[PDB]
Amino acid sequence: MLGLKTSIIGRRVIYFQEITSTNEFAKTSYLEEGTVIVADKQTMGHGALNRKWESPEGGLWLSIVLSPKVPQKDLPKIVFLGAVGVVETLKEFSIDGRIKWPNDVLVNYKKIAGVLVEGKGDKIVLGIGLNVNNKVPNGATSMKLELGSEVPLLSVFRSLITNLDRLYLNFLKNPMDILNLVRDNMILGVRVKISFEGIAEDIDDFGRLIIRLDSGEVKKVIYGDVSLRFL
Amino acid sequence: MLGLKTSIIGRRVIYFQEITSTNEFAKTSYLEEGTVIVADKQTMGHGALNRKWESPEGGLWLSIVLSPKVPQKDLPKIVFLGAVGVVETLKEFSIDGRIKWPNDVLVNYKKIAGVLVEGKGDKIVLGIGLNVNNKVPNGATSMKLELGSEVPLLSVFRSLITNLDRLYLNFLKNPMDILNLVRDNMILGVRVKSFEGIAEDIDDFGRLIIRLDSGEVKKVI
Ligand SMILES: Nc1ncnc2c1ncn2[C@@H]1O[C@H](COP(=O)(O)OC(=O)CCCC[C@@H]2SC[C@@H]3NC(=O)N[C@@H]32)[C@@H](O)[C@H]1O
Ligand SMILES: Nc1ncnc2c1ncn2[C@@H]1O[C@H](COP(=O)(O)OC(=O)CCCC[C@@H]2SC[C@@H]3NC(=O)N[C@@H]32)[C@@H](O)[C@H]1O
Repeated sequence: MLGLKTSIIGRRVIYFQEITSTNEFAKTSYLEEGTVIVADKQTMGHGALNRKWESPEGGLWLSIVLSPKVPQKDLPKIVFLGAVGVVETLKEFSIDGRIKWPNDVLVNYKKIAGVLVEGKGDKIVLGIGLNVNNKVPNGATSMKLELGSEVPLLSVFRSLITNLDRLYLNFLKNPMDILNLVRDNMILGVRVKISFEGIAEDIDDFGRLIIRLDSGEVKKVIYGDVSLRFL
Repeated sequence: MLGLKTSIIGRRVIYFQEITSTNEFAKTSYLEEGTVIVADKQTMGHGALNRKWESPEGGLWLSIVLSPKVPQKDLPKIVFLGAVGVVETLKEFSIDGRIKWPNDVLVNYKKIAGVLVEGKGDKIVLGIGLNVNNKVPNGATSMKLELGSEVPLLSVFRSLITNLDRLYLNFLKNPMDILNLVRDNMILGVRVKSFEGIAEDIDDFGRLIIRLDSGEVKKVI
């Protein structure tokens, strides 16, 4: 009844009034590629390292099952598909979303969304939590708060799925393209703390964050239990 | 993200851009009570016996998984829950649908929806096909044809699921209530057709009561 016209992402959608975690359900269940798991609320939503992810009603909490047929070396870029997809959707709603490497989306430095990719071989789960009309925790914001008015959750879902499908299809053919989209939508040229501090200069051809320390030393950061903080 | 507020029916919804048949998927897949299987189009949709159900894009094609804690004798009434749910939804959109025993809903005698119930173990699958904005076979009708404008498909889904959840919850407690709702919304007092006779009513088992010209009374199951 939804009438989705996407090629892969959104071929099937499993909606829940409530769930423990869409990422957990997606990882555990036998699901086909492109299936989207979405819930009004999560009782056990999480970020990396089992960090609690607040998932009240009003937000967009979903996961997508992917089976990317690309080199093992390109798989780490899936998180960027989620981040860029969220940014594009925010821009469609006239919200200035910017990427905080490697998985966060901010609006005026406040966290509006987070991306979490979990993979176990031939199966990758792309999880996205985006605050829309829900109340948010410390250091966060939502689409409603930035626009000053409520936004139809289904409209945001449709927009995001359409963007992700396009991004994913192109990723399968040209896995390097997503890096340019990340660069054009990420927060750069400012001081950050990885510990060590320096200027976040850019991301390289592997998606590593390039940081220039005061001494001039250049470090390349691989994401994998490494968050950054803005100064 | 759908924000459904129903108690059982619609707790979970599995949507497909395309599927063979929502009833077939519901029957062969393990699904919790209340799960709704819905698809934009069905390639092998079916009615009863071996009939095909035309399921092009634009219509509402869905199945609901039930596991009703009621006596065996009440199971034949599940089809009525679907038919009445459709009638109630149509009324919300200002369309007057009438039930043609035992599973059809007609508008000015043109078929707008059909219901198909199938049992698999202790799981009951309630299938409903309702023409909304899709092309329909000759003689049939759709919400779009009756209203003269494109009808928001999701709005029809929300309405129907809300009505079905209410009808089902009441059925679990008062399984006889659905019978009066059917009677007040079914086509009776007319001749029907193997034998012919007047469709007088439905009895307490949901059987169609027919009065033949000879005066004989037959009960159709
Ligand atoms: N609703 C919210 N909005 C903004 N920040 C939040 C938030 N809830 C928690 N946080 C903060 O964000 C941190 C988590 O950051 P991380 O970088 O590790 O992790 C993330 O940013 C990833 C979050 C992924 C969420 C989605 S919801 C759909 C799917 N199902 C799941 O169970 N997860 C995914 C927490 O430690 C909090 O400080
Ligand atoms: N779209 C349509 N609208 C009106 N009449 C139709 C139609 N498609 C076919 N018909 C006619 O209706 C007859 C079928 O009537 P019956 O009384 O046997 O059967 C029915 O009326 C039941 C139809 C149940 C359909 C739903 S769709 C969701 C679920 N998944 C399935 O595969 N099935 C269920 C056919 O033989 C046709 O003549």
